[PDB]
Amino acid sequence: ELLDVIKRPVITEKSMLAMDEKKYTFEVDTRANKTLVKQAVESAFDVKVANVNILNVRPKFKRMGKYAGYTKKRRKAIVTLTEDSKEIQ
Amino acid sequence: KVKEIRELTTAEMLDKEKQLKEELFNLRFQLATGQLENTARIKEVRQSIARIKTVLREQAN
Amino acid sequence: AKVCYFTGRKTSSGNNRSHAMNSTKRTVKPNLQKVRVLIDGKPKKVWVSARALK
Amino acid sequence: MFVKKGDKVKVITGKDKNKEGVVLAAFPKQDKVIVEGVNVVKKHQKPNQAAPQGGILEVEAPIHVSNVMVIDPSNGEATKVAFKEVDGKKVRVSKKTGEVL
RNA sequence: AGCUGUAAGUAAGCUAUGAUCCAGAGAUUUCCGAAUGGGGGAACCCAAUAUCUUUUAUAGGAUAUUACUUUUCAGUGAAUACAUAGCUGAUUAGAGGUAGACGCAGAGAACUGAAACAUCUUAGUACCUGCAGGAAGAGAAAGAAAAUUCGAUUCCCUGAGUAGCGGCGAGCGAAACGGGAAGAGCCCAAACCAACAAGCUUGCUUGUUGGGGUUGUAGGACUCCGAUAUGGUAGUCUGUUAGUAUAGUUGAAGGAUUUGGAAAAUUCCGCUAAAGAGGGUGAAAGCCCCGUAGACGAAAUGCUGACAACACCUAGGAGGAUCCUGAGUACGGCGGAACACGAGAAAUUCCGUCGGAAUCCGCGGGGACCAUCCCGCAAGGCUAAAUACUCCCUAGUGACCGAU
RNA sequence: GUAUGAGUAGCGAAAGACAGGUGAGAAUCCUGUCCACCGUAUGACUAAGGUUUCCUGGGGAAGGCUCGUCCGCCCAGGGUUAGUCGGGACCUAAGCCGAGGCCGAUAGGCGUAGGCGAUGGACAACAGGUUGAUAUUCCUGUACCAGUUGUUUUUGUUUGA
RNA sequence: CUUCUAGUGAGAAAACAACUGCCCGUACCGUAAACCGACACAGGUAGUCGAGGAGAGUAUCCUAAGGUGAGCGAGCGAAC
Repeated sequence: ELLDVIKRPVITEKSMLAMDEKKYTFEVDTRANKTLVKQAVESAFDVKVANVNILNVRPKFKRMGKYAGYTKKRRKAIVTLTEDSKEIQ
Repeated sequence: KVKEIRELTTAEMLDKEKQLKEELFNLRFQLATGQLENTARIKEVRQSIARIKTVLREQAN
Repeated sequence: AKVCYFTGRKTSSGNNRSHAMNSTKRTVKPNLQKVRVLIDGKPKKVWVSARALK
Repeated sequence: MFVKKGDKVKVITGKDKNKEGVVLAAFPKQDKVIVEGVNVVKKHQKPNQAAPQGGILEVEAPIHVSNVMVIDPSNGEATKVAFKEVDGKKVRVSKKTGEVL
């Protein structure tokens, strides 16, 4: 299962900035340590070290028809490189 | 379909498994960046991986 | 104590009338005694009633 | 059902007596089937992507199967369709002097 | 022959190489929860040991196992020698839930009635707890009777608001006979007989196996002869068949006219019925649609029969010298409970404490107790049916409700 | 459900004025100027507690004791980065659970060994900058703790290593 | 944490160089319009910092840094 840690990349006004210092942002599935994501990226993209960062998120609400329901959790992943690029987006 | 899976040995089984895995990863990424005209393949790959796995199961006991 | 190891005597309850049958509740415990006795050859300590001591 | 997509049809009831046509779409699961030139309806379409304008359009509306016969084509009339055991399928077989559809 | 739920919409597709859908068998099943490696504020954190992985290595990842108690077995063991606690390892079973129902017990109230209230009733009900089953509890006479007898248990009608009990007050309230539903009877202990082991008293005592035997008309052992048959099942998950439950298939007969937006309405003239029950369609249909009466149908799985095979069980007659026939049991005093029966003249049944029988010329009972008579053999077990309930599924019905 | 009381009582302490914007619409929104109030606090940081109210762009049906272009309201998008900071992979106090165990009609009560338990103990990072929102976390510079590999300096596991 | 021995038990120190460092909290309000009081409520809320002139002083009067002008008004100037 060391390929379904990373889920997809975050594309935001903020994230787009970090693209200008070799810093990328993915959604990592919950229950994954840092080192796991290190391994996953290195083994999926031919890139390197410069320790990752990680987060957590709360849910929110929504009101459609008297229907109050939350949304999923999250876990961002903000990765830093040393020498190579990702011309993948 | 279904029958072509039964022809290949366990090696080719795991091969096609990893290949479908990679394809799923690429479909996932190209979803988030406004692409993928034919999104109805995101079913096919998961279902094919399912079929390969079960057919593998029935052979190994 | 609770029971007898050999037979099955155990505490219970019944009323208590007095010269005008005003009924209340009581306890009747069975006489019991702690004694050291053989079991399988291993001497135990257990409750045995004073009626199975003959 | 006894009615397929492409199958000419006579209409028995409902302001379209004796008028025939070709079944276009088949909705089982609610027993509705739409034909040609039988159920014209005027839609006040609002300006949209399709038809940038807002013309009053004319399309057809569903009819309940209890208003629809089937056709002979061998002859050209209406048959209270029965079923026969022709070779190993069930090809509909007309009543009213033995046709085969 | 269309399809991707509710749910409109757009994009993407699938499908006569038989989709989607229905029915029967399988595969995968994250985390908490008796929760079981340890911890805990449930859906969280942190471990050990072996195997395999990623990187030069450190950290990182996955797999499997590791709770408690008991039942059997080894080893180890030692205050104390011998061995007993104990420890270790392996092995067997438990542990929570409920169908707000039905059952069996342990423990067990008050308001209320008595026009007050103490014995009484409300009531062994409500509530708590333990233990189960598809049913449970009871069941093969120490019985019921009282001439003339009948022969396991349960349930229903009648006996009957009777005989009884009751500050004889308020009230509580049977049982046998008779008529019915369903039927059904078995297995041990002992005395004896053999084999093994021990004390080998080498007296023959102990034990374990296996054999023999199950009763009131007293039976068995024991002796003596016949036969070595003849009848049974409340066992199998063993086959062979038949049926049925879970998807289905087939299934008869109408046109026109007047009102309408629409006919099934109205008026003509026809037809069908082993099918005129019902539901739907632009208003009210025997003949438009789904159906109904009929007739057919299962690759798979389950149940119920039947007969096969296997398992198990069961023999006469005659003798009465000696032996066996359930012990701190029956029963007595004392103190309480259960029987319609509140100690009353109180039999019968239990519980706690103390006292303590006989062995077939014997014992229990027939409502204090004695005598004659009559009926039975306790202190060891098992046992289908007739009865009570309905969370759930299938198909139905109702002088039952119709948004307060 | 709707009346009477009735268009009555109230509108929950504290100072505003003008000019110009904005706009269908302005005392009540924005901007400017002068004025004025608190200042051991009506100022700055934190622990609870709340649980997206934070920021960016739109809206004015309902809430706002009036108004409202405005809002802690409605709609859409987006924000919470740690070897060093607080806690876990450390220790224990009151208290609680308690293998065995000692009692008790059932249920259960109490307790040894062992554990759990911060309000306490013990322990390695500082200054400045950066955004619309985060900063001993991102960035720059200078450090520190404990380990792993590679060439770089002393041998009886006895133990003078 | 510092020591000493019992102790299984090749040859570890230190050069320097280069690397590895897990999970959870981090927005916002926080003497308040975002907490406790049904309310956009004259009440309650533990800790740190808390300036100047006089002044014993965190008292009192005016003020710095800093914040606020409080969610109905315009008139008249009777009784009470």
